[PDB]
Amino acid sequence: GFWLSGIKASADVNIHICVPIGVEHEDCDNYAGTFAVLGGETEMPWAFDRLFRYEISDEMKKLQLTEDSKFRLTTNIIASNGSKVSNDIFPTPTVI
Amino acid sequence: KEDMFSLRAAFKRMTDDGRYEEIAAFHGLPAQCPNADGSNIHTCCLHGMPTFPHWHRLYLSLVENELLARGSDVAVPYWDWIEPFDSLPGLISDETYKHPKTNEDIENPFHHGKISFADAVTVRKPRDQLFNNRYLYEHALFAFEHTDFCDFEVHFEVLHNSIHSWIGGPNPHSMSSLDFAAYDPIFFLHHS
Amino acid sequence: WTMPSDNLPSLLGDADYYDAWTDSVIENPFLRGHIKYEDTYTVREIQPELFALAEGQKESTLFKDVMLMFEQEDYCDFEVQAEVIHNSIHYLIGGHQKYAMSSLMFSSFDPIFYVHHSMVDRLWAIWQELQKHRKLPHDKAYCALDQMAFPMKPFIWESNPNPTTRAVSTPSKLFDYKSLGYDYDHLNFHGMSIGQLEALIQKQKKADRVFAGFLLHGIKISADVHLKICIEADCQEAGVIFVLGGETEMPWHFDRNYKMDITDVLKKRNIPPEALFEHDSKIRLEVEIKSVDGAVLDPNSLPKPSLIYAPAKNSLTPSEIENLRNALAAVQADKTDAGYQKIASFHGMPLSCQYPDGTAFACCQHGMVTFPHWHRLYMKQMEDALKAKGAKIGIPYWDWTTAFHSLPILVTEPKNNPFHHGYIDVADTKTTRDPRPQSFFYRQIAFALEQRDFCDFEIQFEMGHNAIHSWVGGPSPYGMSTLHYTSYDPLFYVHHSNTDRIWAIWQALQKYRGLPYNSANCEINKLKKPMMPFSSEDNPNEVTKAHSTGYKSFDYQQLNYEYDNLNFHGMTIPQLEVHLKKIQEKDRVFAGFLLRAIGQSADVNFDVTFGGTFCVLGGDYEMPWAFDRLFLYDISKSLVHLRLDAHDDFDIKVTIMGIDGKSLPPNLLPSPTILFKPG
Amino acid sequence: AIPLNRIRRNINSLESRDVQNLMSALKRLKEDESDFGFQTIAGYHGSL
Repeated sequence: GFWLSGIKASADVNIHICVPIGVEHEDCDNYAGTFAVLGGETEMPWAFDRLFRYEISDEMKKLQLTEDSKFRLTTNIIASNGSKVSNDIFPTPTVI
Repeated sequence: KEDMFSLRAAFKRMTDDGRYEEIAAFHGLPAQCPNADGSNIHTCCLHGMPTFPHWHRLYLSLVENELLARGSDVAVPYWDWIEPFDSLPGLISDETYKHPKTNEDIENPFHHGKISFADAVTVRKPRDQLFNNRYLYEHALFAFEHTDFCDFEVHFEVLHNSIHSWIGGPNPHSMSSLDFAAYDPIFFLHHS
Repeated sequence: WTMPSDNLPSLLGDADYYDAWTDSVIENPFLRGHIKYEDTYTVREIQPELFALAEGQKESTLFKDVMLMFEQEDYCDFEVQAEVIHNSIHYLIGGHQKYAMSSLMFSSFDPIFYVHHSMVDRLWAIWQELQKHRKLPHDKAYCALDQMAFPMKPFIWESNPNPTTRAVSTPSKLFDYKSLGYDYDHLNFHGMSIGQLEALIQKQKKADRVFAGFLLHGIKISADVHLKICIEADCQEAGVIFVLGGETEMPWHFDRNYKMDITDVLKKRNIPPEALFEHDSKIRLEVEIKSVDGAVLDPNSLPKPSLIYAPAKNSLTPSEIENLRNALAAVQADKTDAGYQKIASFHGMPLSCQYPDGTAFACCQHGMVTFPHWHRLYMKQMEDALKAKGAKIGIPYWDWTTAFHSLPILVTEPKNNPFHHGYIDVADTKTTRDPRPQSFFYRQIAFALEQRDFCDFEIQFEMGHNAIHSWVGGPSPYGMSTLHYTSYDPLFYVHHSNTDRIWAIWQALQKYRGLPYNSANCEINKLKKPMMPFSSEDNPNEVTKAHSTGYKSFDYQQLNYEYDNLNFHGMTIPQLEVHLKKIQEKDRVFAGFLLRAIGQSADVNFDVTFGGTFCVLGGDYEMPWAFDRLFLYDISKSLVHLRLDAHDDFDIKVTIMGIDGKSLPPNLLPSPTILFKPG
Repeated sequence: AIPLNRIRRNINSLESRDVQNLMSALKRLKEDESDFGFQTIAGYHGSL
């Protein structure tokens, strides 16, 4: 689940499955998905009153993972500028 | 090919006259929507709201209307990106097509739109993600799953954003930016 | 309290609240419990140090205390730390007051007591679970069993409100809290699971540490005891410890010393621990005891702390398909052992061996009677090669016998597939394949099964086989049609498993018929000749060399592999013989050719109507070979086609194409005999 | 699958209903003058 709102401009968010390594605390990424957010300067501000959903079921199956199994989900944000890997504009992806 | 060349000449006739630019200004970066008190001027198109489809449902209508009045053989077509493809459709992709009527090769009107108040033209930097993407299909299936309208709309609109991004990646005057995306003909072909 | 807190949580702290249900305002029940016979409410003079006990997350003194408590693997070890840490809070929330938490006698009258104890109980619970995780005793203790056995004094008595506390008065009964019937929210410390907790404990035991040991006892009043360490007889605060007590107390003495680590406290003064053993460098540790009365201070009646140096001591189910590609992917380059190209060469083009003149040979062992062993192995060599690379199941087989509209996936999927093709360092190219157009192979194989002599079987078994190396590859030199580079294409083994499987079925057949199956009487010559490369010294797999021989390799059991089922399609082995037996009724008519080596590989097309067809596998620099026996191909359908009776006499016309586009050169093979079998 | 009322929880996680229940109950308990009452059970510890 993704709580989206008006960024100053348009950008791509990519979705990764972080599987902690046994000993000890570790991370992270396996490519789950990607979706985009459109926008521009001087746009009318907005905030979705609900979560956007992205089905990661099959990628979780391909890692042998489960809803109960231990993992987390991290988005990596890339503006259309090419730059940059932008940081933490939306709340962290919820797991439904 | 006949329907194509009819669409091409209709839109070209529409573009030589200053019309489609004026229509793209409805959506585009020259802001006409100010106020209510503000005063701040905003781009007129609505993109955060659940009334996003409706708005764009109008826009396409408009262009197609004015297109058919220019003598087009057919209404504005939809190109279905849901079906994977190694290359962009012939209509928009190539910079020039052969004109059977004039027996010479002429610029494709659906290739690029000109943005004349900035002395610019639209370009397209196609991200490699765009091609052979089978993801969009399952995405659409989940869009259709939604019973409630607002859920439908949010998933539908994010999915709509996907191509906007992947078609015009890096250039500022492009499909990737909400500001200038309207000036590229592909816009309505996508939105239909 | 291990987590940083700016104030006591409101349930404990808030003075009054407004219930809306009545218009009345009501006092919070959780503060200032009334003491009946002392006619006074309890008090919390809160020492600021509480804050200071937890102002840094995971860097907090209380955190370290609790971690040191969890490190203990003995119940008493854990217990002492636990009770002292409990005392810390007991003191700190109600300090410097009679009728408060710091006073042992009257602390129970203050409701927060219970909340506090909930916490420490939880801590104990957590420890117990840790104990289960460390395989150490949890529901039991090897600590004082003189106390564990007796029932406890206030609860056991007949004058007890509830029967349940009378029931579980015994310490042994109360060891597991679940049997007592309650549970905690969650059992985790900070952001850590028990795996993480024990992991980090193991991390802390990996560092050299310095402890101060305190034997404590009942001093008939509560107190707070400060530790201070002075290198230069100038003293700066080292730590703090708290003890509960009252005028009416039960005289107590601890079994061992409470520990508190000075490691970081020492490291702040940049005093190296090895120098703690040095008498040249002098360090004095002094203790500043303080009563609850205040200061008072008391004369130092508690045994001085001791320094301790602790030295660190078809039918596939995904992902069944899924595992394999990666394995095939894995060996694509070992590439040292072969890694795969060496494993490829043996059937393939790069030269396997030498005549004694040392001339190039292709160490291919087809065309002979020992044909299966070499391959059946060859799968092994290949099969082993996916070794512990998740080579979780054997090379699959596809039963080409069963008629098929198209090729099988694994080797079709264009993208991200290891079975599509191979590469060839020797040619700079991946394989190219060119497929060419009741089931034909069924009829052809079944005959082979019909036979009982091994030799008789092989000729048909080899020829049925190579029919596919002919058709899978076609007209590319780099392909399955050629000897030279076939072995290179992943398709080749998989075809094999099957060929091998067919052989196995036969063995089962024989066995059913009591004929030899793991043996073979023709020809004794040749099974004994050892097989290269499997012979060669340079084969770094011990197994194949062991069975490099002919006669070994018959019992594939010691391989050791299994086929899922040796059943030809839809047939028990016993079922199968019935079938063949059933076929055998009708009299048949066969044609048999003599086939013999030729450098090229070619297909041969029959005629009388079409009678064809069959193919021969061969390449340049192959060992020459000639079959001992004829190769039989039933042509009865042809006669019916012409309505002939094996009586009317006929010309059997043939044709023989080369795999390359040309060119049907003439025999070469001599003349076909034509023979009749009843019936 | 342990009963709902018998789970001991982090004090910060309690919903207001939990709070009100706890408070009402504890007031009733302090007020209680029976052997089940607060005075006696608190008196098991400190006394004497």
